[PDB]
Amino acid sequence: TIQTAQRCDHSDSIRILGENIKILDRSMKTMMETMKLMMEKVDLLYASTAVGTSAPMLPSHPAPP
Amino acid sequence: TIQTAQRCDHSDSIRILGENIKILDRSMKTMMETMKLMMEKVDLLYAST
Amino acid sequence: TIQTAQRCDHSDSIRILGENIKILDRSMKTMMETMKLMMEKVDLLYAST
Amino acid sequence: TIQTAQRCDHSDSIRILGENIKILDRSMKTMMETMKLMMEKVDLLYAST
Amino acid sequence: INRTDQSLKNPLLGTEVSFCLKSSSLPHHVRALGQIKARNLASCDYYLLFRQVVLPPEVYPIGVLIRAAEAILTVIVSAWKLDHMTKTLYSSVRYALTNPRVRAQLELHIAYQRIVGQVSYSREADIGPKRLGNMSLQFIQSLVIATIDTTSCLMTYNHFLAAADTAKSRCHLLIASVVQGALWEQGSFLDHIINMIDIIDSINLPHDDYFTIIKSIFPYSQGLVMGRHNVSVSSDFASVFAIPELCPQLDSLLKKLLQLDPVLLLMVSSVQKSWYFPEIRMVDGSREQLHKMRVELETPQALLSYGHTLLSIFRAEFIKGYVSKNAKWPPVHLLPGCDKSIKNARELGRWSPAFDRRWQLFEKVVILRIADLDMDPDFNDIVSDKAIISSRRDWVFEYNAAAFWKKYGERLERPPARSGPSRLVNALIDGRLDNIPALLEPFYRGAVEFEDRLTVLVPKEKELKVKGRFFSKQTLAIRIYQVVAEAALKNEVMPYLKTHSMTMSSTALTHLLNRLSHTITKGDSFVINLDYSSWCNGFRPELQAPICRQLDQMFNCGYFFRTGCTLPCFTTFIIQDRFNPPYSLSGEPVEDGVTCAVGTKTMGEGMRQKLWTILTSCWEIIALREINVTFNILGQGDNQTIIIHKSASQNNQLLAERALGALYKHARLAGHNLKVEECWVSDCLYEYGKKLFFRGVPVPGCLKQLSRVTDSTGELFPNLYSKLACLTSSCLSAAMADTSPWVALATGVCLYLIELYVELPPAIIQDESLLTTLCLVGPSIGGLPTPATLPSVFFRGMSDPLPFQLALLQTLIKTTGVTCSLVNRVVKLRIAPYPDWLSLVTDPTSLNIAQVYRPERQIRRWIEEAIATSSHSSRIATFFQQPLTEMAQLLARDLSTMMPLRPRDMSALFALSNVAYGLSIIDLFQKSSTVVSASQAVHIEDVALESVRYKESIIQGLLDTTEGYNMQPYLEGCTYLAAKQLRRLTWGRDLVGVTMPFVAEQFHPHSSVGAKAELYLDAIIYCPQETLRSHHLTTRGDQPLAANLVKDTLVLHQWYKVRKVTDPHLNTLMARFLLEKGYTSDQGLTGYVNILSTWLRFSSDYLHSFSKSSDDYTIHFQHVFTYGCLYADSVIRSGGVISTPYLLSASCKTCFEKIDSEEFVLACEPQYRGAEWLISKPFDPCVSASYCLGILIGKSFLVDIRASGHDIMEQRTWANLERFSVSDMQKLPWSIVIRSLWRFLIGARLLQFEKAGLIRMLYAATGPTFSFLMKVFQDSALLMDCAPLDRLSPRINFHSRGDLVAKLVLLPFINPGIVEIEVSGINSKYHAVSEANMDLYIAAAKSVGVKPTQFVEETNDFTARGHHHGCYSLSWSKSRNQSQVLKMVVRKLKLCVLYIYPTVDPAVALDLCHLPALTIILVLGGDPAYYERLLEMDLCGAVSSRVDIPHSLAARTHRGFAVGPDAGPGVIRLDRLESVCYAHPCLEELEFNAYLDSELVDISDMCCLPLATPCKALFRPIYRSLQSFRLALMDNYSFVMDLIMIRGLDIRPHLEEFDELLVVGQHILGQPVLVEVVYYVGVVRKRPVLARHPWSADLKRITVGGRAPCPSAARLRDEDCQGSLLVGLPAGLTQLLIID
Ligand SMILES: [Zn+2]
Ligand SMILES: [Zn+2]
Repeated sequence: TIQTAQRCDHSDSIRILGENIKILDRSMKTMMETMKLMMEKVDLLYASTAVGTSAPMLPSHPAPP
Repeated sequence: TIQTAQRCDHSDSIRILGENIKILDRSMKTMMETMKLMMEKVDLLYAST
Repeated sequence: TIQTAQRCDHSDSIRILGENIKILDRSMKTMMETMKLMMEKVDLLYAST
Repeated sequence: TIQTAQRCDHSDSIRILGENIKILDRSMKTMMETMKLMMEKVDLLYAST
Repeated sequence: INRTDQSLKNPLLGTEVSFCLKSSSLPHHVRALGQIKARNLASCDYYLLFRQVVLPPEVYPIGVLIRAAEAILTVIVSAWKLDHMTKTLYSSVRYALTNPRVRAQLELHIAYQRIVGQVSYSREADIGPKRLGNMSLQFIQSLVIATIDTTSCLMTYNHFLAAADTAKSRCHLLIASVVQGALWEQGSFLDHIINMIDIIDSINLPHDDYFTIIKSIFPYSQGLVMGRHNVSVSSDFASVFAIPELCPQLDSLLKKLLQLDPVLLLMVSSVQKSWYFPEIRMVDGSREQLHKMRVELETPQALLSYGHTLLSIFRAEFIKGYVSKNAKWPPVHLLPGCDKSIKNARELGRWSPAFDRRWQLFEKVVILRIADLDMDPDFNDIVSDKAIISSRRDWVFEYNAAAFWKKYGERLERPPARSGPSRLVNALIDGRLDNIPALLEPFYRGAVEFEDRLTVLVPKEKELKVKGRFFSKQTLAIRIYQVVAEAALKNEVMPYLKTHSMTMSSTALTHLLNRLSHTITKGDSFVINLDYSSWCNGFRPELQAPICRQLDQMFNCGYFFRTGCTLPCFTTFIIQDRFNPPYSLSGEPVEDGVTCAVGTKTMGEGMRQKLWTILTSCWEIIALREINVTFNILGQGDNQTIIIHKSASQNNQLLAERALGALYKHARLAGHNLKVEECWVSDCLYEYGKKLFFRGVPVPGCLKQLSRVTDSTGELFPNLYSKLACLTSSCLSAAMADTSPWVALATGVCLYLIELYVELPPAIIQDESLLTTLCLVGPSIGGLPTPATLPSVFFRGMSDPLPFQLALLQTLIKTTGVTCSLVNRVVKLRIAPYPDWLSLVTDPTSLNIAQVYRPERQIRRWIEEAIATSSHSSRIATFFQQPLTEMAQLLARDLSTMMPLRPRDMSALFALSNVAYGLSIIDLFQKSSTVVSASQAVHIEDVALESVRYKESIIQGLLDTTEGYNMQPYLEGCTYLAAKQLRRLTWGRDLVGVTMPFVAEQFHPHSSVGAKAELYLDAIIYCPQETLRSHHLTTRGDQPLAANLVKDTLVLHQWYKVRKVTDPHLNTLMARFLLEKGYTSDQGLTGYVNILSTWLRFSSDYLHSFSKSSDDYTIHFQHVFTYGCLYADSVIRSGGVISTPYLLSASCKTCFEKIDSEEFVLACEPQYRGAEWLISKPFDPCVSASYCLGILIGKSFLVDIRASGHDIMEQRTWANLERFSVSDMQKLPWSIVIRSLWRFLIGARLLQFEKAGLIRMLYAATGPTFSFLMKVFQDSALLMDCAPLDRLSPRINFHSRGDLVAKLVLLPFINPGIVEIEVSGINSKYHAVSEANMDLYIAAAKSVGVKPTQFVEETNDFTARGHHHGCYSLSWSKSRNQSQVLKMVVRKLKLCVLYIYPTVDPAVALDLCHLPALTIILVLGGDPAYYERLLEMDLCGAVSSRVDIPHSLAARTHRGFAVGPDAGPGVIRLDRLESVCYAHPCLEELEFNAYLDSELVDISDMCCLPLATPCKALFRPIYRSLQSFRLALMDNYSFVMDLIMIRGLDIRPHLEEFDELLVVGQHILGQPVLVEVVYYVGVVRKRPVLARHPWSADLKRITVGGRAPCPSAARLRDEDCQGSLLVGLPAGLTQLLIID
């Protein structure tokens, strides 16, 4: 009875899971920024080559929620 | 006994991790969609080659 | 006792957590086969210049 | 009472997703190596124009 | 119709004329081409014709105008009671209208205006050959054909408008200049103006060079001024321009003006829009504009890198702002590699200074979501004055089909039907704006549809740039995007940025400016003016991409902002120049590089006006900080004023040079080539807010503002009323901003009379009396707007225009030869049949008259049918066509049921109403641009006929002689009562709440030369600190100078619950109001007179009648003080000098009405159901007030201690602690406030630094501090009734009331013995009382009760038969014997009245005052300084009770017995005896002999009178009881011991005070009193040390000299008392007392 509880407790494991999820979130943010840099470069290049022609303004973001 | 059960339940942590994984999935959809446009931005460049 | 005992149920949550993990991994594999698309496209671009 | 505790027992399931976290984490890492490489590829492309 | 303009409002364009001259096929062009003579000067040279127009002298009989202006000005001034000024004004205008040149200019202006009025808005096509002197103007549709002899000048109508506008501006300028010269230290500068006009008119250079000269005239004058009065930093700005090489005469004239007076030169040269305007060179201007838009000064990669740097600095500044505001870092993410310092700063939450110099560290920090973007703009700004187009399918509309056919050879295929709903309003009505976020989604996604990718470039009108200053008119979607982005940036970002916050805030900015105005003269804090000539055509996408991406991440509006930085790359730009259309290929314009451009780098002028400011501040800050110089930035956009403070390291010259170099370098990197031809460094001249300060004093704008003719007849068809209203608004604005009220008023009267002369027929014009009455009638009682009857001109705040109107009419009737019958037949009063409560709620002060002259607009009529047509219904278009007017009328009538009818509160209630918001929205939708122009354009015959209809109607109305309501009874007696009666009659319910009287009627000025006592019974006294003269008028003196509806409803709820009322109906109405919004649960004076005010001291001594009772009267102090200062200004400017103090006495008794402190009891249950469709989105106060006052004062002191000497001249307490009365404060039991302050201070427990600062400044007194404390603490009642003080009174020793208050308020840190006793009282809920509702508690405590009484404590008196008790007042003072001798002499002479001159010692006068059964008459000569000093010194009511103020202020020489003169009849004289030859029973040594009119007064038999409760002037704190002296001595000893522990505190001043008590104790003990004693003070082993012998090298030696035995100590020198003193005293204190 008494010993059957702590075995059912996994506070450390859940904390590790949460910390790993936070690491995932951090790396996701880093990817967001790197992708934003890529988008900046490509968008600016496309816009520069666009002036003087009728090239369509291709969307650069999926959609509002 | 009851106090032991309280430590055995981590709904609050479950809530935050569920929300975190959800927002991760949303970020993933955004990743895929944003990348999907680059092909349209580069394919014409290959044609220009 | 029974009212609070039922609240301890988390099987339904575990189901959606598993499905979330599966779909997230599927998105990961999709992005892998996506990036692999332009991998060679930009790798052979070394000879392009 | 014991059966109720067994019903709440999901450590094994947790263990499963725990390993997936590494497969998540490890997977996550590779992304950088396939994005940083293209990040600098674009950077040295934008400069040369 | 045609020629639908009466003022110049479009840029001149010669394209149409050139096209016509090329054999155009248009019939009217053919007609015009057949009339030009042989020599046809090009339209570019239109000014060359209109400069040669000369009318025969004296063509218009304007003599009646001169007489009328004279009479009107005389009446106005007399009504103001400044009669002595009349002459000046009464002459100046005459002179202005008699000078041949000015008269000729005025006649030319009249002829021009008549010509304009005979042609504009004409049904006819071509008007016959109108004559304008020697011209032969011949209009043809929108083309004019000027003709001076054998010289035609075929031009466009806009050219003629420009010429007429030039003539009007010149007339305004001449009249204003003459009037100003009259009222001006060095007057009559009209000659220079005329010479300048002739010189400029003599220029003969080509068009471009002429306009270059005209444009450069003003900057060149600035350069000349700077190059002559730059003390520190050299300037060469004047050398850039080429005026000296092109117009030598103009250069010489400017040099002469500079020699005379720089301010005069700056004023005269500021008139830019008074010389004929240029004809923009479209062919060479549009191409240059387009090329400049898409030029690249920097490679895009370098631009992107510098953009990243700008992003870094922006992040740093935003983080600093956010943490300074919310005391925590915003949600941020640190990329890998972030510096540990940033990590720690975020973890704790703070802003380490090192960041500001190390912004580069922030490149690794990204700000996460901080807010959200509100995709829902309010209609108020969405439809502001900015023309737009429906969509891309509209460009064909803005061109001429015939010209397009001629240019290419094919039709325009213009859609016959209107392809777009005209301007913003029509498109809005069509229902497009129903769903905003759905409309902005393409921006969010980043692909704006092709329909919204067109922008039209429109040249800017009324400018001197030959090549144009194109601005942008953009499609609807882009306009909405710009509005939303600008709102978001202005709300959720800009306030955080430090640089812009100090300019957004009204108060903060002012402080800064004041500081600068007080520093540039001193030789430090110079100024750099930067002028980015290519600001708008600058920014490229690369520079904006980083900050734009960061912003998009902030608001989580994906790519919403970023789209703006690349949109111009996909946009199509065309030039709005009819008769020059771009070619079309497939329904879209083609690119030619001259008229059309497919895609450019920059969005255009105005677009993203805010983000650009953010970036500009960013790179300027980067430029400056890298050289480490303190600075401030004030940016108006194109131009930036950078204040650079002095640095001891280098002189100002080197600092300025380095700053300029850095700014150039760091603005080049941002692709903004900053040519050094418009940026200059100065320390004497600087511009901000379009005001040009010279040496910190604003340069008068009279010449500029009065010469700046506005649009006139705006948003309506032409009519006399609109023109008069615009003129009146211009005059009021000129007076309010920066101008002499007299100059503005006189110029306004002259211009108003001229305008009437233009329109009205000779029947009315040639009638002097009728013209005068018509000009004085005013709009209030119903009449054409006028600049005369505007009390708001002289005064700043809210004004009641009715009583002033009646006062003016009374004065007119009484002075001029005009009878009441004429006023009746001119006013034509007619009470409305029924109350129109809507008008009252909209305008509380108005009457129920029928405003016959007011123009009835019909804009609602056009839009009412517009919504009906096409049945479009999704928005305001449909759910605002409900009977809103009827619902508003119902609500107003419902509000009318208030028993004590209060129109002010009525309007307040009818402000938090959904119906009120709807009415306001309708009004803005009507009275705005982009609607009248659109509505007028679609339907214009209506206005064409309406103009003539209105003109005929008004002429007929003015001509008829039938009288209206007999206004006789309201043109006599007090104007206040008359106004009340008139309001009651016209309304029928006796309005109470708005009748504040006419100050001039209320108060009559007078000079103290011969003022009688009665005049001083109720008066406000002004004292000039020296003789006043015109010089003082400029040199400063020394003396001190949406969602809101719900919160407003809640605030009003709290306010009305505080006032102790129970109105179920009002609660029901408020609940109904809140139901819709969804909450269904629960001194200062005016600008003109400040400088003169600084040399004057105000007061309030009429308390004898109107300030003793707590009841508040109708008086308005701001207005009264402004009026008095205006009187002084008038006396000065009329050639007089103000030497003696002068008063404003109370004249009209009935104009002082006790304010009705009543509450409204609204009777009928409200019937305003609601407007569900509107608004889509959702214990006694004394204790609380006392605790709030305590904490407020505590924090005020806490902020004052921080401020340095340079930051204390500002009187702005922490939060406006000053706007309080005196009685209100006296209501609160002061004990409570004192306990609260003590508790706050002890709880605060500040360390040594703050404690030392408090000690020093409180023993001193500066700023919103002990200064205002003493201000509040004149009344001695509070002191003796202040429970803390009475217990403390026997515990401390003082020397003046300025020291007792300091000891009382510093008790917490000096005497814990009693403060820790009173600290017992406490209540947690009282602590929670927030200060945001501070005023609520004061209002709740407004009528608590009655303030305490003053009592009259006695002084040691004497009698012939008395008992010598040995007590004597002023024992410590040297004048002790003198004061006692005077008292004995007075009692011996049995005087009932005594005169005291200011020469007598203040202490002696006070002691004489405390005598009973004696009347004191100070010979103050109108200066209450001496009496104020006596009141401050005393601590009882004797002075206030026994000093006759009305007689004292009215007495210049004594009448009877007096003291202070050395000789004279009845003068009391004291002759000091060389040797004391008599031992008076009361005075041991008689040191003086008393004489009266050369006769000695015997006082030998005099003896002491039985003493009783004595005043504090006897210094009871140290009483006969040595134990009291022991208490005081021990307390001071402990306080000094505590002070010694304060590091860095100058303890010497306290040590002298302590040594005084030590001397007293030594005298008591019998020890010798050493003249000098050396004390050694220091902290040894963490303990205080005060010893006369140096036993530690660290003790600071302090020497105290001048020690003398206090005679007051003689009484305490009892033999048995010596032992009791030393019993129990501290050992150190005993050692100090005992001299070795
Ligand atoms: Zn009166
Ligand atoms: Zn007293």
